[PDB]
Amino acid sequence: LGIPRYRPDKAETEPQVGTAQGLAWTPVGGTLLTIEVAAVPGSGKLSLTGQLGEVMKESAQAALTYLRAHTQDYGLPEDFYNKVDLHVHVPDGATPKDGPSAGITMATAIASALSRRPARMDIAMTGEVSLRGKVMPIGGVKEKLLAAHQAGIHKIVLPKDNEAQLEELPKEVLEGLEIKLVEDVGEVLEYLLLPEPTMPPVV
Amino acid sequence: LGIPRYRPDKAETEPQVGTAQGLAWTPVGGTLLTIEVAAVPGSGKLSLTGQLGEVMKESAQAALTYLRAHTQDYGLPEDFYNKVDLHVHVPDGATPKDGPSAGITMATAIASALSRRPARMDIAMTGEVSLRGKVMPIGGVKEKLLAAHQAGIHKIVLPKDNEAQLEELPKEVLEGLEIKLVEDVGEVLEYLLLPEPTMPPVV
Ligand SMILES: *[B]([O])([O])[C]([C]C1=[C][C]=[C][C]=[C]1)[N]C(=O)[C]([C]C1=[C][C]=[C][C]=[C]1)[N]C(=O)C1=[C]N=[C][C]=N1
Ligand SMILES: *[B]([O])([O])[C]([C]C1=[C][C]=[C][C]=[C]1)[N]C(=O)[C]([C]C1=[C][C]=[C][C]=[C]1)[N]C(=O)C1=[C]N=[C][C]=N1
Repeated sequence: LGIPRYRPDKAETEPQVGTAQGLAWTPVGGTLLTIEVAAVPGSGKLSLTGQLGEVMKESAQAALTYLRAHTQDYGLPEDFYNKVDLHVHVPDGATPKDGPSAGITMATAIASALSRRPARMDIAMTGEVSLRGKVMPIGGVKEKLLAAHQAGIHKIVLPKDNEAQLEELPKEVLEGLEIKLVEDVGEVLEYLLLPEPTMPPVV
Repeated sequence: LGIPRYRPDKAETEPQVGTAQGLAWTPVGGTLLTIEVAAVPGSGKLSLTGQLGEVMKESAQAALTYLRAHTQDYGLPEDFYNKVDLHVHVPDGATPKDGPSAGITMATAIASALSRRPARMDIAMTGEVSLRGKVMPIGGVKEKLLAAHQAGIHKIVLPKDNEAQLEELPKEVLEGLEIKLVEDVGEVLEYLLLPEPTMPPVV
């Protein structure tokens, strides 16, 4: 056949600070999308790069407002709204992405970047977040969970209103996975972030 | 035949502050391109001229956010987000350019311009950058390495994941070149930037 012309996507292992593992629906199956966030000193801004649509940008702003409202439940700095520039980048560039099922993935990445606590990278997430912190049901559960099982991820966070859709999965992938059902984003942040900080916090 | 129609590409020799050599792909063939960055006193702005597309404009901001995050690894001034203005120019002005494959070139040019250390100009380079330093593979490798050989450049910097496309090259070209394979951009910045700045610092 010749030179191998595709690279199979594969799970990461160690916990990263500022990074979270999301799941995406494409018309040729599901894929793993990785969301990464940096928090540098600045004046309070929000760059959103990676060819993102408008629904995804609005979901990132909703996640940031939820974290601005609860700045001492998670150990965030006291005034990051005024001293810290945030940059959300979803690689790769030159591939357009859209949709809101990425709300809790961006919430996890942003809260990991602001308070220097790593995020576990062997748990794939999906779900839509609101401004009170409610996790709302999403679409395309079957393809996303299939492609997460193909790539060696064995733990999922998923909205609680999607357990009706866990009957159309194949039995082989449903025995492989450990589904956690949530209905509130504080459970997600308590389960994903490692308890102890590593980096120096950005002033 | 008369007056020559097409001026050929030429490689520079001397190290220069603020420039870096990049490769590009056209459907006719490869091309050399040069990135230029100026860092003058100002208030923190980012002009991007030369008919750049959106993906290339986002590559520039991802590279700059990376460098704002690691500001004492490379001897950058500790507050350049407030005090300098950057301007990235890609000659020539009339031809539209697009795509994210030139992130490693822009990161080298920006770090050279900010840290006052000249970058080596006998090394062509290419590669997509992400927000935490990981290089991402690119496409169209043989046209670019072919065009860099017949312009007189015998050192390439290439992503690690593009090692598999090096068997498309002819044998004499591959014996001519000296490929260096990278994963992080710290490796690229150590290989390209000379020590010991040769300009007074912008402050
Ligand atoms: B979610 O709404 O089901 C999800 C949003 C998402 C995924 C990953 C990263 C950021 C956001 N949507 C998708 O999977 C979308 C397609 C879509 C969007 C809205 C409604 C229905 C379907 N995925 C993409 O657009 C995509 C696909 N492949 C690569 C990159 N992006
Ligand atoms: B990269 O995306 O492959 C590369 C980035 C680049 C290189 C050199 C100078 C500026 C930018 N771009 C290209 O190779 C593109 C073609 C392309 C675009 C999108 C995806 C893949 C490839 N070509 C140009 O920008 C170009 C080439 N020659 C003259 C003018 N522009």
